[PDB]
Amino acid sequence: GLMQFTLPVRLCKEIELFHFDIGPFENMWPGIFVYMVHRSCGTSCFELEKLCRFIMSVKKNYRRVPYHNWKHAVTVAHCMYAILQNNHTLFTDLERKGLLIACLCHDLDHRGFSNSYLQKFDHPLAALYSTSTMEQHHFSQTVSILQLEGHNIFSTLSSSEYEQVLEIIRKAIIATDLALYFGNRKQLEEMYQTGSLNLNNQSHRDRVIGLMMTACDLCSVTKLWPVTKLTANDIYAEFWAEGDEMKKLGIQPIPMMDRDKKDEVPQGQLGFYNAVAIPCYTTLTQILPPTEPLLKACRDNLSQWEKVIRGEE
Ligand SMILES: O=C1CCN(c2cccc(F)n2)CC1
Ligand SMILES: [Mg+2]
Ligand SMILES: [Zn+2]
Repeated sequence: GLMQFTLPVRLCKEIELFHFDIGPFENMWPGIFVYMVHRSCGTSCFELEKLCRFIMSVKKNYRRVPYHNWKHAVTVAHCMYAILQNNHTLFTDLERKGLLIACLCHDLDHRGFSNSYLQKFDHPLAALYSTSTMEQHHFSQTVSILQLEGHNIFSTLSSSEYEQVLEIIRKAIIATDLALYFGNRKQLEEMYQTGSLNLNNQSHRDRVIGLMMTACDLCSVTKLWPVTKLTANDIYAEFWAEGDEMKKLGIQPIPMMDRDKKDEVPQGQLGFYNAVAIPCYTTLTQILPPTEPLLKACRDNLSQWEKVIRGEE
């Protein structure tokens, strides 16, 4: 019980900042995650032996894809850590427990392909799960790992608390389906403005947790520019592979996924920042004022992409 994780001084300090990059040393990522659980939840939230076995089984079930990989999982969990630590009193003990685990698990067994590609391929997962195809799969994989012998990190929870945390995790992972983000944020925008937003209303909390999940999932756009720019390469490496596989099915891919149209990427990023990222962090900042640094960092990166177009880099 008296065993803390301690990070080197630079990491101890920078891990608290929204724009923290977890670095290229894969062997430090489990420790970084446990550190965040301990400060965010408590040294008592999970049996360390069970947590460590859970983390390593989750790691093993992420694939060697350019972007939707183990580093993404830990990166998304860290953004959630930063949101939770800057909003100390707004979240229940169960929520803090559930949401870091949800973020670590949210892309389990990702193959580097969109729901659209699974559907056009006629992948079996598309038959099993007609909407949020990969996200239902990710939740399924999370449940499977929790049910491995010695992997049930929620064992000390009562039966009702166990049902509540699995429900928090299921909704959180489904919410990472970007197709669902647009309507979720629209409803949150309406509720904030008409003043009807009520954090004691479970359906309202669900919506707010959904937006937090989108914010954490997209957090590549809230890093310092050199991290954002280098991460963009990894995201486009997957999209360009999917575009190649679309062409193999005899379907012209959307320009975003066509490696023949690399020139259009800067303009595609503006659309994304304007249509998705900025609105996401804006609505999040309205509901949770201390998440403003995410919106400010996102705005800084929008300005960097505008400079790429203007040939200034
Ligand atoms: O339109 C799109 C632009 C590229 N996309 C993302 C998604 C997260 C982060 C980031 F830099 N880009 C997804 C689709
Ligand atoms: Mg996903
Ligand atoms: Zn993700």
